[PDB]
Amino acid sequence: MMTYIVFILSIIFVMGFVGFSSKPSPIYGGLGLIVSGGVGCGIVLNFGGSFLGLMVFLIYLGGMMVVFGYTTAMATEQYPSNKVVLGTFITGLLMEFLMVYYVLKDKEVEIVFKFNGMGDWVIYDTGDSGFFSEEAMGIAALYSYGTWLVIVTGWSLLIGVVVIMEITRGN
Amino acid sequence: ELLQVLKRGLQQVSGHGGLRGYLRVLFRANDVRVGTLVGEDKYGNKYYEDNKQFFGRHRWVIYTTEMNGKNTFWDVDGSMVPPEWHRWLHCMTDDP
Amino acid sequence: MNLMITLLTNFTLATLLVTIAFWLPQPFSMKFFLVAITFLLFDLEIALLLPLPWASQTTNLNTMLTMALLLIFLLAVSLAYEWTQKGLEW
Amino acid sequence: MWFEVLPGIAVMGVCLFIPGMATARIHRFSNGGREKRVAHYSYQWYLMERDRRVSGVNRYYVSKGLENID
Amino acid sequence: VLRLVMELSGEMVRKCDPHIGLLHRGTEKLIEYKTYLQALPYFDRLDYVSMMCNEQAYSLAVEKLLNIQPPPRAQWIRVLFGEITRLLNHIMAVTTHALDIGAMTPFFWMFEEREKMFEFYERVSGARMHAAYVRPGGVHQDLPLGLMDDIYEFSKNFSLRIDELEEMLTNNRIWRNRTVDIGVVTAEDALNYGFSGVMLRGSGIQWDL
Amino acid sequence: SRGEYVVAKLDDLINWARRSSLWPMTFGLACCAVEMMHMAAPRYDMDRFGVVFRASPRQSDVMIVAGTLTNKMAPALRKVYDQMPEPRYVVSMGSCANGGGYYHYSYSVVRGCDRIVPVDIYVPGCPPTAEALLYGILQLQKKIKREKRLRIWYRR
Amino acid sequence: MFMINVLTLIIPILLAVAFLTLVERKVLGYMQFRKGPNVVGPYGLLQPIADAIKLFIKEPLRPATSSISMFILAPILALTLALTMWIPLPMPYPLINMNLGVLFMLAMSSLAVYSILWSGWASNSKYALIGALRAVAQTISYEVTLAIILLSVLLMNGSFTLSTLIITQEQVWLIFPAWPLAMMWFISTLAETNRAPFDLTAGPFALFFMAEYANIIMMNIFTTTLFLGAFHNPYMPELYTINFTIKSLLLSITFLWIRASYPRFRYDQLMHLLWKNFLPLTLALCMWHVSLPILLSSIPPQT
Amino acid sequence: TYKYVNLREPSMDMKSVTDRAAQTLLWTELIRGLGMTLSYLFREPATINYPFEKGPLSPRFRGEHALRRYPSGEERCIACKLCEAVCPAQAITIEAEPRADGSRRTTRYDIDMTKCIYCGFCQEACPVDAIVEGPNFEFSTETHEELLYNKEKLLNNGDKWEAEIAANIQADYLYR
Amino acid sequence: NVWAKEPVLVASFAIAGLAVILPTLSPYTKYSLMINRATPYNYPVPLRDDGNMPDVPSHPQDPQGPSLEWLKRL
Ligand code: SF4
Ligand code: SF4
Ligand code: SF4
Repeated sequence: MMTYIVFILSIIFVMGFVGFSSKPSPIYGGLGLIVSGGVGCGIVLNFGGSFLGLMVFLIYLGGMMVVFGYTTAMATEQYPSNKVVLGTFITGLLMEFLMVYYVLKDKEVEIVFKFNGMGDWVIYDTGDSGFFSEEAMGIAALYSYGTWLVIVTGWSLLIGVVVIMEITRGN
Repeated sequence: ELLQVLKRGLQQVSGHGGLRGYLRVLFRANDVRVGTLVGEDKYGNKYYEDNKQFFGRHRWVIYTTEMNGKNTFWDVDGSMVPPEWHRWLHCMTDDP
Repeated sequence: MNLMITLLTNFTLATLLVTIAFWLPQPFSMKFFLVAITFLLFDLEIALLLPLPWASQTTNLNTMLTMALLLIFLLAVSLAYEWTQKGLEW
Repeated sequence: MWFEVLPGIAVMGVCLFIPGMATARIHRFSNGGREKRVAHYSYQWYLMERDRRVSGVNRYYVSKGLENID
Repeated sequence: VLRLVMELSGEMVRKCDPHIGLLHRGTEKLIEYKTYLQALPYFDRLDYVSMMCNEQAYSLAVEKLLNIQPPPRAQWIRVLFGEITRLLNHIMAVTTHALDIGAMTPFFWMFEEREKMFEFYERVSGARMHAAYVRPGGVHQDLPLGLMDDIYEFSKNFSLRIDELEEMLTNNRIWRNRTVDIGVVTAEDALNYGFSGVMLRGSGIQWDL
Repeated sequence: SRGEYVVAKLDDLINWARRSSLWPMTFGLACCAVEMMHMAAPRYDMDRFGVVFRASPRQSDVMIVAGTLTNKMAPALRKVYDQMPEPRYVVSMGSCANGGGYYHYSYSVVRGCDRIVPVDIYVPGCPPTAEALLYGILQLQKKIKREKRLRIWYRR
Repeated sequence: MFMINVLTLIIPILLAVAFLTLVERKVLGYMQFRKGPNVVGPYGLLQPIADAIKLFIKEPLRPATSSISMFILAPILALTLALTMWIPLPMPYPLINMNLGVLFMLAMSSLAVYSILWSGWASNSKYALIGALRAVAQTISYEVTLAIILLSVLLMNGSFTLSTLIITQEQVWLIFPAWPLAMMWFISTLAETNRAPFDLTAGPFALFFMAEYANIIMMNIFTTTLFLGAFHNPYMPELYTINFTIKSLLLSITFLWIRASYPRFRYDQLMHLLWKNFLPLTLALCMWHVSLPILLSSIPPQT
Repeated sequence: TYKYVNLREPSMDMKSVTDRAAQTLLWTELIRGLGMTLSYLFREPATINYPFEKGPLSPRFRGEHALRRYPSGEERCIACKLCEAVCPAQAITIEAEPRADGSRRTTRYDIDMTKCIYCGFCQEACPVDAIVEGPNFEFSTETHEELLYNKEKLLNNGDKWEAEIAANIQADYLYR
Repeated sequence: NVWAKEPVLVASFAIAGLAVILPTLSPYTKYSLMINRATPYNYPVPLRDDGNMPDVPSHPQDPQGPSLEWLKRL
């Protein structure tokens, strides 16, 4: 409800990555990646974020974790939590607690960097005349300047299609 | 020509006697088809026969309240007719 | 955070509906899998298509037409490939 | 006849008539006869910011026309 | 109500065991412990959708064994109710096929017409469905005066209604797509598997008892 | 005693709420099923009583046992009875099912569906005429009108 | 005042859904030859009140679950999607003006796919799992189509605001320059709401019930903005909201009316039909609605 | 004589083949089905309001299993056992005795309502029209004890009315 | 020919091919590009005055600069 909401959503984000890096059942893993993707959408929309963060939401939380949950539903069983999973979850919470505690009550925390520790209203636009939400016009390129890029991308996806049908019994 | 309907469509509303009278048989169960007044009967209940409906909606009973004494304004049973009306109401005849 | 307020209200009122509904009364096939992958790949090609209505106001219009027709054309070739080559059959 | 189904669709359509109309009334009440200003570009938002700055009441609807010129 | 144990390669089949016998009732045994006239209604109700041709077949079994021909008005009235029963079983089989294939509404259209037909059975004997009414020796207790004109009325209105059924379905595009390719029957199959009537009409051979 | 008064009023409201709609499941073994579908027909209604004919077992209010119960039928019938919510009621329709009936002196027939599930409402007939069945469901509704569970709970 | 706005949106959804259920029962009663429900009071509005409170009263499905939290977590998600889809829907003034809203629509459709799949996995024994798996397949095969079609109709207007859509509908209805695209779009809405003529043959049944019907009203309102409607003079919003409600109601009655009279499709006919007939036809309409605004000098003022 | 179906071919002429193509790509006879269904919408449906309006019948319905009696007279049943001799589920149970007078009569006249399939055979077999299938069909009985008729129940049920039974028989004592 | 068998595909190819071709025979594409170019996003930036060029008009009323007139007349 205040200024450091970007940093707090980042806390919940890395908690979600710990929450499925502890290796649960993979449908709990699909849950963890959905929650993590939602708050990542929140973070990038706090930078605004006007198109691309709503675009990732359709792909990963719209078309990828669907198929990961599908494949969890059709392939693996998990017919019944454990020591090692939740112990790693505890130590991940401990490591994030330690790093954010030292960001709070000190200057800076250094893995090998100097992360200047305070919340980010810095930096931002100085109220410029955007008038077109610069993300939007940037991605409204690729069809004037983007000759090569979209061609090799679509070609790669076509090759992905013929690859998938071959390994699942071409022709 | 819908003004020709609701002019006639109110004639089964106020011709009943009033609006609380219209509310009576409406919330009783269903009917608003009043208008023929064929025959009442001891133990209360009244019998209305109209011709312009089809065969299955000629003869309808209107039950009264507490004929045996069990608050039968609501929760109307069947078989609350005397037997000669159980001949007439089941379309076994053409005369009351 | 304004739509986060709306999301919070909807989420909380939904939880109130459910938990007050609950305090009160007391093998597989490949054919299942190919349609999902074909969804996935055509959905990613949808993702490459969909900034098209952004792009239509530029000073390079013929080229945009050509590569937009190329994207839908390549998508059509992929479709017709798995169409002809017994990809969706029963 | 279907004179008896029109009460159902009538009440449900009234239930769909209400939210946009009452919302538009709350829009007009939340700025005093104004419409709430839409905001899609940086240009409109900065113009809204200088408007709510110059108003004195820190509110972008008082609209302070022609009576602070000289 | 059946039991179906099928064995399928995926969204397809391989085999199916119809476990039937859920509805065994011991009808032949109970008829072996009764008389003829008493045990007629078991023949009435082993089949139940068609309901007076069963009567008709039992009455003809006894009359053919007993070397006694009914009077001619009995034969023609029995033909009339055989036609009502034929009409009734085919209209319900079409509508239950439609209801189970999907297709909510023509079920109820044709069941209102069938409600007229059960009114006709009521006026004939009194029962809704399992009217015994066909004794061996011809029909018992003939019709009340004022029924044939009602059947005339039903003939006119029902010709109109069945043409409206073919108005609805039959060039239904997706119902045709739903049932065309399935259910092939070879003539050798229609002989060796012992099929009867409508299957023989449907697959090839001109045949009618 | 407006506490008791609130008890009686709220019991009326919840029991009217139960008896108002009452969507059944039609189990429907034999020709009694054909007469039940004839009271699903356009003449004898079921929409008017909130009664939605529905093959779902999971949400079954009442259950219309009709047709003819057999020995091969019975364990599957009671398994249908189990996966069913505990506020539930049973209409035994038909002379076959409420006492063995015309196939009484026979093997492979349980002598009425009393010997499997409890029965609230028997309705006889062969078939019970659709009108009479509709009367039977009305007297089921009046049994629901007299059930006094919340009375028993408050003065329990 | 803003929480008052939210509650004035998500209070009438219960009214709308319950009275939609009696309206579908009544309208099927008159497509068929019935009447009623009308013994439950006058014409039965207390009839949805009564069965709603009955289904709350009736004792729940006993578990028999797997991960209690997951089992509660699926229908809570379904209903909060059905609530959080009505935020950028302008009848004249939407709740939230956005830079882009139609992608938000499609995103929440995909989260409905999540609802189906989670309830299916956490549900039960294996046969219902196969059934829900086919259901997820036949749901996800149409979000290709509806996103394609929605893209090619907004390309006529270039922008994503949807208030630019209610501007650009002012002269003609948008059914006229895109009738086949709109037709296929409407069929895909019948796919997304998962009704007849498309097959699906739980707990809590009221929540799945609610999500179904609110999804239908969602798609109908979105249609009614998207393809037809009329103008909006400012400072009189009752006018547009009346014409909007009347057109959306006629369309939802047409929706249930199409449901009333068609048998359900065979499954491989459904997938076959989608791919081999709606997919090349959609690509045809997309390439023509790309190459034609560059033809007829008509490219939108995408500000 | 036979009149079979499905013997045609799709006509290769350009008008007919483009008409089948127009139906394929334009969803036409589906909308024709919608038009037929809306025609049935705009009719008035035929329901009967059940607890008030009762669906029609015949004079010869088979219902209640009532008894009759003589004009100001005694019980019409002689106990001549024909109904139990014909009763195809044997639900009749007759045990007969004379009384102190001399006329032969009964002791125990029981109808099971469970086994009684409602034939009509016991009506037709009765030489004196003692048992009569009644007119009304509303039994709806909450307990299985209560569905087992005694002779006294049958006499009360024959004295809750004769007038219906008498009118039905006096109309149709000429067919049977 | 195959218009009898797989009709919606042949219709899709037909509208596809005309969508491919039709900008070749088109008297409006140059109009589209002039419309699309002649709409300014940024500021129309001026320039330092003079090598005494008979262009770059001084008062914005002066029609020596590149203006639009086919806009107003459709
Ligand atoms: S009682 Fe009669 S109608 Fe019912 S199942 Fe038995 S034989 Fe059939
Ligand atoms: S046939 Fe008639 S008189 Fe004879 S025993 Fe039976 S009911 Fe009595
Ligand atoms: S109607 Fe039939 S079963 Fe019933 S008592 Fe008479 S003879 Fe027996």
